[PDB]
Amino acid sequence: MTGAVCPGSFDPVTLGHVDIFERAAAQFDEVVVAILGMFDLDERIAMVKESTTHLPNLRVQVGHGLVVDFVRSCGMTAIVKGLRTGTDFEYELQMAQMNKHIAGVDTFFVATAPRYSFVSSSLAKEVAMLGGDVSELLPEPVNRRLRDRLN
Amino acid sequence: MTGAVCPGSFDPVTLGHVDIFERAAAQFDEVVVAILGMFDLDERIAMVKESTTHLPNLRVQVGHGLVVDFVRSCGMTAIVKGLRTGTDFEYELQMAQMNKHIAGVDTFFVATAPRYSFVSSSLAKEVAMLGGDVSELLPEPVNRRLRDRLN
Amino acid sequence: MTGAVCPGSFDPVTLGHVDIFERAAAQFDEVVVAILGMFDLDERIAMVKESTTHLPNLRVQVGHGLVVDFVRSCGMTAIVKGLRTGTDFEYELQMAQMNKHIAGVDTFFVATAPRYSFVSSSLAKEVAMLGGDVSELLPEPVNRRLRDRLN
Amino acid sequence: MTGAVCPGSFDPVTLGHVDIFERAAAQFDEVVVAILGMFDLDERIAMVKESTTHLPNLRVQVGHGLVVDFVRSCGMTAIVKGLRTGTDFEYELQMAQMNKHIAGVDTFFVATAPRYSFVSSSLAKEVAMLGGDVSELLPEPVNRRLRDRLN
Amino acid sequence: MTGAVCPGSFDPVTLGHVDIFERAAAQFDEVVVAILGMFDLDERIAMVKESTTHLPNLRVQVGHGLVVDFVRSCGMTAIVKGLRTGTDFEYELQMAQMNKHIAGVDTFFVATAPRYSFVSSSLAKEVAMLGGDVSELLPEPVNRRLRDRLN
Amino acid sequence: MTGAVCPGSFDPVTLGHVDIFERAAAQFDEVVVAILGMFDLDERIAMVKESTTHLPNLRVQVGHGLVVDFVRSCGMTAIVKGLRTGTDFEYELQMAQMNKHIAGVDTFFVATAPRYSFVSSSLAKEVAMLGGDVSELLPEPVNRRLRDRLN
Ligand SMILES: O=C(O)c1ccccc1C(=O)c1ccc(C(=O)O)c([N+](=O)[O-])c1
Ligand SMILES: O=C(O)c1ccccc1C(=O)c1ccc(C(=O)O)c([N+](=O)[O-])c1
Ligand SMILES: O=C(O)c1ccccc1C(=O)c1ccc(C(=O)O)c([N+](=O)[O-])c1
Ligand SMILES: O=C(O)c1ccccc1C(=O)c1ccc(C(=O)O)c([N+](=O)[O-])c1
Ligand SMILES: O=C(O)c1ccccc1C(=O)c1ccc(C(=O)O)c([N+](=O)[O-])c1
Ligand SMILES: O=C(O)c1ccccc1C(=O)c1ccc(C(=O)O)c([N+](=O)[O-])c1
Repeated sequence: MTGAVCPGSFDPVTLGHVDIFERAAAQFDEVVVAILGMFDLDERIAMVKESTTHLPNLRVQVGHGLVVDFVRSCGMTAIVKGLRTGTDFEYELQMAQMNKHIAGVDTFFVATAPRYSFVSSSLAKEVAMLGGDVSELLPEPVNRRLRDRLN
Repeated sequence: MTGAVCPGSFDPVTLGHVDIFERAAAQFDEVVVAILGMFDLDERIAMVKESTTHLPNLRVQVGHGLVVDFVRSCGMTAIVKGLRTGTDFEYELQMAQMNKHIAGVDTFFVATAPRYSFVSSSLAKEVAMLGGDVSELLPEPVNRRLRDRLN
Repeated sequence: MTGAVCPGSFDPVTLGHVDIFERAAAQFDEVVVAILGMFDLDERIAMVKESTTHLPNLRVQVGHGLVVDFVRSCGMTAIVKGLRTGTDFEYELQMAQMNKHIAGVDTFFVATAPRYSFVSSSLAKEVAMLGGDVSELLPEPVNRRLRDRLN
Repeated sequence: MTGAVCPGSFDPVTLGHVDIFERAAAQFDEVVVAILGMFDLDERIAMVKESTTHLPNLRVQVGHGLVVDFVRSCGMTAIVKGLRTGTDFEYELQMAQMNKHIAGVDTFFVATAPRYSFVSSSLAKEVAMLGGDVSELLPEPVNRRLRDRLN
Repeated sequence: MTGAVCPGSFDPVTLGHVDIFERAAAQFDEVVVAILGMFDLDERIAMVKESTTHLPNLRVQVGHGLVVDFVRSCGMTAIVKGLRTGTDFEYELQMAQMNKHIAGVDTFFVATAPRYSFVSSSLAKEVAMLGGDVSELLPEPVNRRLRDRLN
Repeated sequence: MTGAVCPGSFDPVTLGHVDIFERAAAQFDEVVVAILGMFDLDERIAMVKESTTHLPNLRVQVGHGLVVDFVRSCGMTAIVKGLRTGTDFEYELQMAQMNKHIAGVDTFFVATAPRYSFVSSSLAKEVAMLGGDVSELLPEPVNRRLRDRLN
């Protein structure tokens, strides 16, 4: 009866994201990854799906419009997202307060695992496009598609 | 089957704390407030209890030793605490990472309601001891005991 | 003989902005709101004017070029702006130091009211464009024009 | 008719503090330095007085109890203080919001001059006690008393 | 046998940048300024060169691709860059951790001199384009080219 | 001819500290660990020594008085320390600027390895005293003495 939505662009999903999914899935009856660029929509979904097969209570959905409308429509009960820094917290803070104001929807933040603290979709992509190896920071389903898109 | 522990000294509990309790209680099957100074242990418990009677799935317990041992002993599944600022986040971040490392216990943070952003037990107490009125920032059960302790 | 300039794009002005105007107007003989996008220039001015009729010592002006040149030309004596977060402070800090260096013009910062901490023109607009209700965060003169522009 | 209180322990006053006093005195009809340890009360007052003789609209007073009660009793209209960092801002933010809540008293912050950014009474004292020369960071009236107290 | 690379766009180089170069050159056998817009490549190089003639162990090079590949190719041993704020630190932190992960290359940060804390290439340019005088914040070789480009 | 001092209380030294020592030793001809409580002086030295035998150009010394006097007396050329967060940076920033002002001594900061980001002597000790296992966060020479001191 509890449910969390983990929203993001996931372009592509990273091992930091999967860590958040696993931790959300352990505390909520259901988790919905809402995908809201380098990869098109279908690629993003497949990469998330392929990376979370070990999470039976998690489902992946494409989202549109406000996250809070997605949460309330799904009958979900909260938003969960990962935080790395105090500056992450301050921007996500404003968004969470706003979401609470407009829809009554709450947001729970989880601290990133230390080993993924410096990993983001954006930085991974910029490094990859310049010839660096980020394969230890991404799930293999992403690594596969990444190599192909840069081959 | 889900359970969150909200730990703190609660000396005294504030309306910011109660806001966190209510939001935890809405997402978890059970919430345990763990009380770990101006008020003695018994006063703190009573004040928390008196302020949370509208929360049927919440219980108040005195705690001792590491929070993570309390969580695992209670068969609880997570720690929940409130955050006001980016500097709060960085100190609580270190603690959460440490707790995750030593016990595998996860921590979910919730952004304070905007109207309670500047309220803390410490600041409330210092202002109260100097003759200021913080009654709109504390539950009435606390206000009652506070007036008595300063009368 | 004292005068503060409150500069910004005010696109649109928010209740957080009006709170700053009121607090500036209480401490300075004169306040000049300098307007420096969703709404054109004329709309922005009218919205500010319509929202500050209760402030007799405040005037609204369109500005061009550096804020400090506007301040010195108006014979004003300081810049006043609102701050919500430590990350706001660091960017505005650099600007204030720069303005002090180049023109000798000082900047006074005021902490946002807690209830408007998460409100900004940008976030209000993004939420509004996606169908969310931000009417409690904006003056009615803005709400009127906003509904019209989204109707 | 405008008036600012600049409160602090001023133990001892630094050139960063005097910079704030000068900037407050330029924008307000009156400035009251409220002194609220290494130096006793009388030394602190004299050092502030001796360092601000070039500020005719500034007076120095010993304060007791809440700053906001001092402000309202003096018929003053605002608190002014200096800020160096984003972490300064977050602690002073909580205090300013609290002061606004309890007494309606507003706080204006001013960014430190870059050359005094790293100067505080505490750090100056610790360095001085260990044999370092901080004379370029303090007014001469303080330097005089400091040498004597360490001779 | 020690060597530091100081990378950046240097568009244009500022006195804050030169301060970093001087401090790097004092601790490392060799310093390589790697230039990676208002000024074209050739102008940027000349401005850096013209501003560092007093630094015999420093050389200026145009760079391409990842900074860490430049470092390893030059047989250099570290990256050095200046930091002004805690928010600078958090973004540069992520980059440094990433660079360490992908290439084993370390990054040493140096705190800006207080008098250049508010100076950046970007802010200097925006102020200059609007008619402000930033000549005390830039080397004369830059000031010369700047006046010409705005004349 | 280059030399860095890594100062601290090292009570006890952690694997985060050793990571900093190794990275300093790779860039400087010589590294001096300056030890400036749970463990007495002799224990601290031995623990540092025992944990750095793989670093031939590093020596351990007890220090007294200002770090900058130690640096200049040793004919060393810089201070090196580790940073974990933006709030670490702001406090260490003030100290570095002060040290630069009083002695001309520069400070180079290094970002902690991600896996040791949450580790500090203080937090390790508090967790250890409460029965938690921090052995993966400390060198074995420290773990040995720690077990003994808690047995
Ligand atoms: O969609 C919203 O709810 C929303 C609300 C206020 C302001 C902007 C937005 C967005 O456009 C948005 C888009 C994607 C994401 C995401 O990460 O998928 C998020 N997000 O905050 O998580 C937000
Ligand atoms: O007890 C611990 O778990 C712990 C772990 C590492 C370091 C210090 C401690 C504490 O002494 C502590 C005491 C009270 C609280 C609380 O707020 O009740 C918390 N707390 O972090 O929530 C922590
Ligand atoms: O105009 C300046 O003074 C200035 C100076 C240095 C760098 C950029 C600028 C701007 O383009 C600017 C534009 C609008 C505003 C505003 O908010 O209206 C502000 N502002 O900082 O307040 C600044
Ligand atoms: O006195 C108060 O107003 C107050 C209010 C809430 C919490 C603590 C206090 C203090 O004990 C205090 C003492 C000295 C100063 C100062 O710097 O002189 C300040 N101060 O914040 O400026 C505050
Ligand atoms: O080039 C990289 O190494 C790199 C790595 C990861 C992500 C982005 C990049 C960049 O595009 C980049 C470009 C210029 C600079 C610079 O300032 O010259 C830097 N820089 O971080 O210093 C980085
Ligand atoms: O000793 C100084 O240089 C100093 C200067 C200004 C203010 C305080 C101090 C200290 O008491 C101090 C003590 C130990 C350490 C350390 O960590 O060993 C450091 N430290 O900053 O590294 C500083």
